[PDB]
Amino acid sequence: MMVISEKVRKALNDQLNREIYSSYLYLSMATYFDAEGFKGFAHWMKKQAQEELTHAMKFYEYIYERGGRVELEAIEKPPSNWAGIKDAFEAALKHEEFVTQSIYNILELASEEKDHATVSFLKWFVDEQVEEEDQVREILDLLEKAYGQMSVIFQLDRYLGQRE
Amino acid sequence: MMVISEKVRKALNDQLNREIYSSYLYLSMATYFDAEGFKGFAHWMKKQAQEELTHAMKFYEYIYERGGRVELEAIEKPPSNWAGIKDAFEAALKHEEFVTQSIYNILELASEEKDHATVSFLKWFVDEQVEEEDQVREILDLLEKAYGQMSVIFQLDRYLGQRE
Amino acid sequence: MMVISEKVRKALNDQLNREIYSSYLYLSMATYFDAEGFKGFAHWMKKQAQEELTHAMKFYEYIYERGGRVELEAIEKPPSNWAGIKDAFEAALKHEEFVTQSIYNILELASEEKDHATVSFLKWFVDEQVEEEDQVREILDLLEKAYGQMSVIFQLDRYLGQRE
Amino acid sequence: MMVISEKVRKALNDQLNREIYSSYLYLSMATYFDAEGFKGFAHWMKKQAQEELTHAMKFYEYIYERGGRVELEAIEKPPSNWAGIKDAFEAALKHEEFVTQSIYNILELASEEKDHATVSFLKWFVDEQVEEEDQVREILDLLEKAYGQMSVIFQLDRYLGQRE
Ligand SMILES: [Fe+3]
Ligand SMILES: [Fe+3]
Ligand SMILES: [Fe+3]
Ligand SMILES: [Fe+3]
Ligand SMILES: [Fe+3]
Ligand SMILES: [Fe+3]
Ligand SMILES: [Fe+3]
Ligand SMILES: [Fe+3]
Ligand SMILES: [Mg+2]
Repeated sequence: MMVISEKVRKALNDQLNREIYSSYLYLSMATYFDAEGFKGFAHWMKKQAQEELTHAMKFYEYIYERGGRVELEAIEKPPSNWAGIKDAFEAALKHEEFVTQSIYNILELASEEKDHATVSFLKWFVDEQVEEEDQVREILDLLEKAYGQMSVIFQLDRYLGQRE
Repeated sequence: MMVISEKVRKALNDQLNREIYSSYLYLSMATYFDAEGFKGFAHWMKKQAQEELTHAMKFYEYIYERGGRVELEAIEKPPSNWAGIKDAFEAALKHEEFVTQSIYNILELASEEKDHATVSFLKWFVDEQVEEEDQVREILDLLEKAYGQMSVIFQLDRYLGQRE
Repeated sequence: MMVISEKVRKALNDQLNREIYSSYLYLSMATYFDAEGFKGFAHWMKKQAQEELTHAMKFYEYIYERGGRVELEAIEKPPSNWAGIKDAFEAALKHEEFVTQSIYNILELASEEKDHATVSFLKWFVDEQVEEEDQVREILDLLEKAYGQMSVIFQLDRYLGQRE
Repeated sequence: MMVISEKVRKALNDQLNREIYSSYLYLSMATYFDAEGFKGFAHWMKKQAQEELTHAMKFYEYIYERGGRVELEAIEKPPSNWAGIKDAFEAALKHEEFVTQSIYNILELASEEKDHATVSFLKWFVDEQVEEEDQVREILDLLEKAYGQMSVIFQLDRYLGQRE
């Protein structure tokens, strides 16, 4: 029997679908980088793509642990194109910043319902969102010091290309 | 873009400098124990002065992860002298309980601001302060039993001198 | 029983507090570099901050080995910002030149007191200073030849970030 | 052909005979401790007797490396008894302070003769003396805190008997 409220379980099932769209958007950003020929920026986006699926599946399993069930919704067609590589990472950071407020809302909800289990579970994601945002800001700060200079963008592309 | 409010960024930069003073105070307690010939008690204070610096850096790294920047403030001269070994450790405990409260104030503040990243971050330090206080209470407890019997005080000195 | 003069003890104690300020100042230059996005330069300053505490602790242990004791004085608030990478290191070297002069003065003093134990002890620091200055001009030299591109000031940052 | 002065050679030769007396004196303090039943203190003095012969042999080899030769003079009968453990070590340190002054005098002499080879050679002994004195005050310090019980003066004897 479901020991999570339907309201809270909807909030988790939504953020779940939100993390899948997160992976999808990133995969799409890989299509952008691959098209412009930065195979290393593309490699990074694909790796973030599958990291988001591991986020999705943490919500998947917690929902069933508390006796819920997941309904996968439709996935919106994500953007296909950005200005510079700086613009895509700005869209990345904005999306990440939107994802962390999505999670704060689920947190604040469960806090009102005194569902301490969901309140606790959700803290891994509060910490990982600090890392995910910071990952992106560091990249943007280096982009803006490349200042177009492409010997440096090569050094970035080759580098991000080495993420495991 | 700083994603922490300046009010909480100031509280953490304060708590950083406060962790540095802890390090400084403890090394001063080591100057005392060394002047009094207890080189193993002094080893403990030099080891714990080191621990405090790692605490300071945990705030350092966190402030920059949230778009902040650290400004180091002046460090008040700590005391040079205590009554005896019991008095010095009692000063240490009363100082760690003050640190614990000081951390509580930043958590109660971040909570009011719905800044859940900082509330989660400070979990590590509340758990850590539990052990810091207990480390010191444990030691005080065996000095009372010692009641001067420098066969026990000696063997304690010789054993707290193998802290890693 | 103390076998250094009180003039020489004080000079060693002042030097210990100067080495500790140095540690603080270097950590302060890391708070600059981290704010400006050069995690490698920040890594180098942080590693330099640790080194200066091992210099402080070498004046520590020597004072006690001569029957003396260490008083820890207050740490002045250090500068928190500089005009550029070059400018921060120019401040770094101007400081290092000031410590080597400071050490010189307390060498010439122990000489006059025909305290040969302390003259011999300070040889190590006369040697370490020669390196610590030269290490910093090598960096100013590669920075006067870097004159602008992030392509060199990156490969430099990245490599200075490998200081063990 | 001899390249030290005869004033400096004699001073080194007198010092060699003083290091040898030291070896004898320390062996004599072991004959006290062994009579009084403290085989560990006796072990420490015996190991110290060997060490002083390695100091004697360092003035030996240096004299021949400068074209000189060593005359062995007569060894004065040393004291054979003391008022207590504390008192014997107080005599030990009073002696060590006398050798470090003796060495100082022949350093200040080689300086005046601008014999820099011998000034540099004596650095090692200025360093070793700082340790040999400090090692003995550490023992007087643990003996002023031992003030009576064989329970501490045993665990001390036993451990000093582990000197390699
Ligand atoms: Fe995610
Ligand atoms: Fe993410
Ligand atoms: Fe702490
Ligand atoms: Fe602490
Ligand atoms: Fe230094
Ligand atoms: Fe330095
Ligand atoms: Fe000797
Ligand atoms: Fe000796
Ligand atoms: Mg601890």
